[PDB]
Order: sequence, then structure tokens, then C-alpha cells
Amino acid sequence: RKQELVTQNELLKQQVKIFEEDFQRERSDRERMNEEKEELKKQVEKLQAQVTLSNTQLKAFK
Amino acid sequence: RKQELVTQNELLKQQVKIFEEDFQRERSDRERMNEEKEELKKQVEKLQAQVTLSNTQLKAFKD
Amino acid sequence: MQIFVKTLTGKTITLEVEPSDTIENVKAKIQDKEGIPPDQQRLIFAGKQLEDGRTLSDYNIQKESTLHLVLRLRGGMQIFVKTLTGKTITLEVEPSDTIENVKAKIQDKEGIPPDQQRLIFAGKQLEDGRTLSDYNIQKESTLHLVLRLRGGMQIFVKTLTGKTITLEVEPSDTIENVKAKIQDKEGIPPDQQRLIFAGKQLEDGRTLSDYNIQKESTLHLVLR
Repeated sequence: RKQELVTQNELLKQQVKIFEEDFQRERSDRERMNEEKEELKKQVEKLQAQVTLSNTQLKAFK
Repeated sequence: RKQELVTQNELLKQQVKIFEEDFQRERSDRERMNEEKEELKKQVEKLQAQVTLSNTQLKAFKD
Repeated sequence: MQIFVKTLTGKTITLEVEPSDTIENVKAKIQDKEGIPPDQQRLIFAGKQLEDGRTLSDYNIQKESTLHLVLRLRGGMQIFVKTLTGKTITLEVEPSDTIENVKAKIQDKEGIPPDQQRLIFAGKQLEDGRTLSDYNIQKESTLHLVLRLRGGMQIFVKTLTGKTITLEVEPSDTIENVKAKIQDKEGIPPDQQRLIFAGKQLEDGRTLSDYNIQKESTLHLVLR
């Protein structure tokens, strides 16, 4: 049992290669997702800002 | 080169298991990222509605 | 001129054919609308297998006629595909086949989306654009298939609790396929499920492109 073993070893090496390829793919997707989360974060930042200013205008006018 | 083959073999099987686990963890974190994005979208809608309500109140009830 | 082609199971297809066409032309139309290669289909009329090269007019074919498709158990060229597990696949291929067409045949056989497949021939990974004659893959040669952990497109589903799962999908996929994946990852029978997107709910007939379900879109699951 020495040749089935070497063929399993080459298959396993290519399997490791494709697995870390997929890992980098998912990491890239997660990076872009973090970018989109930061976009949404800045959006809620300015929304909170205008909410607080309209709140202080309301509280002052009452 | 006979025990070298089986040793490298078992090492490679372990490495594929480990890399699959790391991929699972990265997909977990991707999912949680998406959940955070969802709640941020909800916050966006709510805050825009609140801004609308207060802008209307402001320009209406007071001149 | 319209002609009918029925399978023994009951399936019908309708083809526009001119009487001058040869049986090879009709087999080409059938693979166009069917995928089945011509070296695996035999066409039958009133009991007899029509022979290639002869035209429809040699057999008195007029409009409204009915031919019968019969699949062969094999074509003229097969190769062997080995996995990391111990299973070997005898895949019927044409020599003019691209690597993507071969991966699509692998998908029809075992179900793997082709973007989750990598094929090795004597150390070289095979680009999808190339064909078998490019790599000079002859008949009965052996390839290695390694499977990915993910394709190019994934979507999110919110389960019956607020938890998120991820699905490997193709735009090609119908909502029945999506419900089957949800079953395989969650255990709800597909017709106990309702899928909601953009406030709408998705019938089990149209694909994900028909609803513009883009990558990383978030579906919601409901029990019925």
C-alpha cells in the first residue's frame, strides 16, 4: 500500500489549496460587508444628529 | 519513504479539518455581520420616520 | 413547421423543423432545448429508429407528426473522475466539450454546482474556457475532482427564531431548490415553509433571478 497513499496525498494537497482559496474568498466577502456596515453606520450617525437637533428645537420651543 | 507517506497523509487530513473549521468560523462572523447590517437598516428607517414627524411638528405648530 | 417529440415517460417537446432537415439537425435541436448529447439519443417514428443523414422527407414527415426520443445508456466517449472519497464516476463526455460543460454534466450526475468543482488532469487545473482537446484529455483518462466549501453566490435566511443561516445558491435555482436547501439545513418540509423577500412571498416555480434575489440578500422564513 504505497501508491494509493501517494495519490491520496496529491488529492489532499489540492484539497488544502482549494480550502484556503475558499477561506480567502469568504474573508474578502466579509471585508466588503464590513465596508457596507460602516456606510450604514455613518448614515445612522447623521440621522441621530438631526434627530437630536430637532429634539432640542422642540424642547426649546415648548 | 513509507512512514513519511502515512505521516504526511494524516497531517494533511488534520489540515483539511482545521481549514474547514476556520472557514466555518469566518462564515459565522460573516452571518453576524449581516445581522448587524439588518439592525442598522431598521435604525435608519426608524430615525428617518422620527425626523419626518418632528420636522412636521416644528414647521406646523410653531409658525 | 412544428413537430412533436415525446419521451417514453410522457414528456413532450415541440420543435420547428423544415422537411429538408436531417435527423442530425433534429438531434441538435433536441440537445439545444434538452442538453442530451446526440450520441445518446435515438429518434423513433412509427416503430423504427430513424437513421442519421437521411432527411425528414425520406420518412414522410409532415406537420403535426410525432417522434419518440429514447436515451442510450452511453455515448462514444467516457472519462473517469476520482474524488478524495473512494467513489469513481464514469462520465459521458463529448470530445468537443468545454470544462464548464463537463462540470455541468457532473452537476446533472451528482448535483454539485460547477462553481464548487475543480478538475485536475495530471497536475494541471483545468480552466473552464478550455476544451478537452486543448488539454488532450483522451477517452478513459482519469481526472481528479476536488469540491469547494462555497460557490460564488450565497444568500441569508432568517429562521423561525431570529437566527441567520447561509445558503449556497445559483441565480438558476428555483424556490423549490431553496426550500430543499433550507430543509437540508433546518429540517422544515418545503411546503411547511413560506419565503418572504421585499415584503413579497415567492412561489415555488420562478427562479431567484425572477425576483432579483441578488448576492447576500436576506430572506425571511415562515411556517404554514
